[PDB]
Amino acid sequence: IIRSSVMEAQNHFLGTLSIGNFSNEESAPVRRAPSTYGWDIMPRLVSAGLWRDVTLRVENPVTIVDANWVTLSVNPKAREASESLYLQTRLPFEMHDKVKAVITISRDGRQILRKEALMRKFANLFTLNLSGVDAWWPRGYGEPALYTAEVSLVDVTSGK
Amino acid sequence: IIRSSVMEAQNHFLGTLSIGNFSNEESAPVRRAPSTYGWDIMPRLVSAGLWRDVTLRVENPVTIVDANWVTLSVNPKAREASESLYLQTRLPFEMHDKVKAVITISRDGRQILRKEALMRKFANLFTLNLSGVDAWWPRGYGEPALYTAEVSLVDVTSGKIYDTKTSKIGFRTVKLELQFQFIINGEPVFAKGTNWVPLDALHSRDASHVEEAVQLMVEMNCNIVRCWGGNVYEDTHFFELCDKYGIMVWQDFAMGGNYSQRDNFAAALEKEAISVVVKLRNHPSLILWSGN
Amino acid sequence: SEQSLNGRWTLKFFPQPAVPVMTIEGAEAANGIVVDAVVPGNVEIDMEAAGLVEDPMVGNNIYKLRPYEGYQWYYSRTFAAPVVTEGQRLVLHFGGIDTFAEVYVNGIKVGSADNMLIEHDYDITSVVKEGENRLDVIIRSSVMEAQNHFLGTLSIGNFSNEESAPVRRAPSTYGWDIMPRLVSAGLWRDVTLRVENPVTIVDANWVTLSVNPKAREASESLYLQTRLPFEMHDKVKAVITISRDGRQILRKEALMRKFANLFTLNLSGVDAWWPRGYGEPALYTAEVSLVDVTSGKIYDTKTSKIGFRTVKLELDGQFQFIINGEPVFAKGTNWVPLDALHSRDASHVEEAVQLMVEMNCNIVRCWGGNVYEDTHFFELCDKYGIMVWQDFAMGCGNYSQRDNFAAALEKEAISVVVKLRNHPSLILWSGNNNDRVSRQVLSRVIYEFDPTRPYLPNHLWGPRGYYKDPFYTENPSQFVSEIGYHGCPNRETLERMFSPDSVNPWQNGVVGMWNDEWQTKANRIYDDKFQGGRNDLMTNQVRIIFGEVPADLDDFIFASQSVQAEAMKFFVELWRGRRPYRTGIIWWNIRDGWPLLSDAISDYWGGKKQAFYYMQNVHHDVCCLINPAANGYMLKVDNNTLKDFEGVVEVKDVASGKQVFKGKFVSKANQMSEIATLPMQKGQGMLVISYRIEGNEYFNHYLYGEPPYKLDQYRKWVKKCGIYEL
Repeated sequence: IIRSSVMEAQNHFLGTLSIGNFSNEESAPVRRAPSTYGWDIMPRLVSAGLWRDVTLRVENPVTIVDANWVTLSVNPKAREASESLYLQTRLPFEMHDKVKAVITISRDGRQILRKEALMRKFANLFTLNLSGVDAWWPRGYGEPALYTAEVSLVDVTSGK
Repeated sequence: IIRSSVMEAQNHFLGTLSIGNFSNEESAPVRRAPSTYGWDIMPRLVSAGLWRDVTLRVENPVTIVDANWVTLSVNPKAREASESLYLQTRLPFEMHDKVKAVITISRDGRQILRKEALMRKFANLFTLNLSGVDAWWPRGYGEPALYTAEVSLVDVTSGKIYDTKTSKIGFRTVKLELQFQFIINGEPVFAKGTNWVPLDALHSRDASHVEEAVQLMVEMNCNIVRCWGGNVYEDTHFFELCDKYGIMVWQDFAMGGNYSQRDNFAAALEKEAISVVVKLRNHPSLILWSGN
Repeated sequence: SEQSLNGRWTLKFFPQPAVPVMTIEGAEAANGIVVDAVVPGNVEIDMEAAGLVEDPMVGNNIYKLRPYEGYQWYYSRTFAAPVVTEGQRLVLHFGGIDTFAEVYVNGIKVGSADNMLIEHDYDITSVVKEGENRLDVIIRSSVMEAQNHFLGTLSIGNFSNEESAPVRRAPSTYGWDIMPRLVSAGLWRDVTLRVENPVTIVDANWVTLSVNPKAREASESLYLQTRLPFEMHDKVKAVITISRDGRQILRKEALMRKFANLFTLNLSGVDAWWPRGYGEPALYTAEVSLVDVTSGKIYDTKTSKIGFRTVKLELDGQFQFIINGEPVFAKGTNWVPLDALHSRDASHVEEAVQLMVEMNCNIVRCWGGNVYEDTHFFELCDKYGIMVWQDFAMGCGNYSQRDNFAAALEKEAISVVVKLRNHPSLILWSGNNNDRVSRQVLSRVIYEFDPTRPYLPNHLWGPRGYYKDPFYTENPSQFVSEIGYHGCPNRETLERMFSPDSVNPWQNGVVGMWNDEWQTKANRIYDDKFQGGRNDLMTNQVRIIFGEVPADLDDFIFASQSVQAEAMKFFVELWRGRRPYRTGIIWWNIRDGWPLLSDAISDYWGGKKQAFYYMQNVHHDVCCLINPAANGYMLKVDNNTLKDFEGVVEVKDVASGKQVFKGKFVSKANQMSEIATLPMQKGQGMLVISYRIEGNEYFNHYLYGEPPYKLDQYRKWVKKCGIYEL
């Protein structure tokens, strides 16, 4: 059950600086795209609705909450790089020491690197020192080299 | 049902810097005038009660929430000035595009400017470029020129007036040059005036002292007054008289003298500071806020 | 009246289900095991007494406690509700709940605890009843509580565990290189019942405004906050008494007109508090009472021992402490956990402080990886004149910038600061650049609740190579706060903490390879098998000084403890010898908190390594020592007092017996004085330093030459020097 976005603005008292800008005063207290209220390059079409996918997801008690990949360093000449993985998971205590993280860097099915490590705590940092990997470049300055990075939480006994 | 102000202070644990000052420790965690607990120029009389008016108000669905008048620029020689109106209203969506804002700047019945605009959103900035208007000065440097500013919300079909807000504003600019100096309308002014203290330990009688007490400053030829932070905030009539008589107002917040750095006191003070600023930011006599 | 709820309780424990148990009903309905428990205590102590776990101090038994990190703990007991008069208050005081618990009194929840490091007081006046009452505490898994939070990138990958970052517990309990992983749980400090009067003292905050030692005067401020019913206003008086041994110094009476008051007390005939060496640790009993003006009935009384001193952190680790106007040279140790099961900390405090008194430390840094020590620790430091540098409880990592963590840290900081701000020994708070925690939350608490002490928003470990390398000898830090060197513990400790087949360290008899139990005692946090690592510091530092690692265990202990003793003594002589530029050295550390292999100089069971005795001889108020010079050496005497002294010094070569120097010296107060240049000796050997001051003999030494030395020759030089045992 969706309400009127425009009428929501009147639940707030605006400060002086929020009045008189090219952005609409209706947009100041709400978290919506400002151009929806009208702009010199967009029509006023406030609209409403479920504008992106709606899904149902089934998760296990052991699940990956977030996989954060970070480049510490890159050496394009040596075709090397150091990539960190900041991994956060949900992990029932009975699953501590009984689950492992399986980390794979690959390129078109060819495995570049595989690292496995036992999950002894819910959050971990894994640093990967990679060889034979090309750097990512914007157009003109080189090739936009990409690599498939995969992480899985695998039971050490059943392989689940 | 009012309870004891003194006993309320024992619901707070005080920091060291709030213990041992001139203002009472009972004053540190409560939003009251510190002078009610006693000072060297005021007795100890905490008191209680409904010390200002109690009214019942009926508002239409279309009503003016706030009319904020701001002097953008002023040209005393050419008798010109740019004034801004930051208008916020309650506006049912059915009344969108069906109400207009009517703005009238007048003086002694003589219309200076009239502007109409269709209300398409609840909040708007209107800019007025006025001609044939004089600037507002403190005493000595010019006349305390005032103009009536009126804003009304009118049904575009029936002409029904849903709300009207009226006040007297002054066209003036104020700057502080920083051990400082005030700059009114681009001219450095010399300040000479008194510190305003509580008009009465029983503050419900303050409103009856205002007229005669401001006259004292008029006969004195004060051009500035500093409202002391140990006192309450004065009501609207005090600032209206300071507008009429060209007396600049230095407004302290109601501090006394160090206070809590924690979240609860900061939320109570922000609530008060927003209420007082919105109430008084349209008076040309007001020139400076101070943390005190 | 205070009534102790300590003693025998009932403890039921069980694995924590996916939905944590939080109600009395859920606790009694769960499948678990019931055993008797002792309060204060730790759940592993009760379990070991019940024969359910094995001694975690021995072998690899620490790893067997791992499953209990996912358990819940249900404490239970009954008490007799005290008599309460109209207006009085009944308070249930917890000195330490570890950690996330729901507290119930007579089926009514009275509080939700969530901080291991501070007290928790609950007003239970209206929920108690006549006859037997019921106290039930239901603790949850601390480790699992971490998964209720989403961590920022900075909180992942540090030496401190990711499980520690969102929770307010001692970081070292999750495992450290000097502490075992032993999360534990329980009521680890006192549980008491307190009756308060409607007229009571909330807080008594003693602040020293000024001190005049020569005139024996001081100005003390009393910031008093009280609860006072209004019909008690102008009818109660405060009775402020400052005394020493019964002899009174001040009696001031003031009529209580408001609930909070600042009383300024200008005192005469009072001596100032000083750290060790710089004077006496003069303390005075400060007593404040609320007394009825008519009946003389005393409603409350707060008594403590205060000290009159001023502290200023003078920046130029480029800083020096200014105590009572004099620049003091700090020498002391870092203070680490006293026990992995912190309910036994109170039983160790007195003997552990005695280690520092005999060492002659004038300062101690309470490491942020540990809990905050209780009041008795600071009372002893006040009594023995040991300055206390207190970290807030955060180890080696980065923390959340969000509101919920800031609120929990603020509440903790207000609690501990108000608790400790009246101890004269306390001299500094430390947060341990855009960080909200260390540059806003903690600094705002010190700003409002302790403007009298400096707040600090240096550490020489590094490669840990030869102790004479320029990493140490040319570090320009005037004040160092961490520096240490490995030393193998005494044989008697090795035989007590290792299995019989694991006392000898060498895996498969290969010198340099450690068996699995020694690896566990590294400490190793998780049971993960590997060779090398932290233990290799012992063999690497032995090989640098003596060429090779001895295979015989006794020879290895002596070689390792000799390298630690020479290195640590060298660091202290290097900072004492380069005054006035060097302002202080806080070394690491004096005592283990668990039977382990470490860089401490005395183990958990009180076994002092050779470093303790070497250090003791370079920690005197006035110490003669030798520092290397351009060509040759330099005999110096360092004075860490405000008094001049005179003496005679003699330096001889131990092997040949030749005299190198003999003469008289004056040691001017609070400075380093150069006595004489000493000519370059040939080859390797040891010089003995003998000096006499006020009819008392003192001994030091200097090892000359360059490594590697021969172990048996160095052992001959020590025995012929006659100072230390072997």
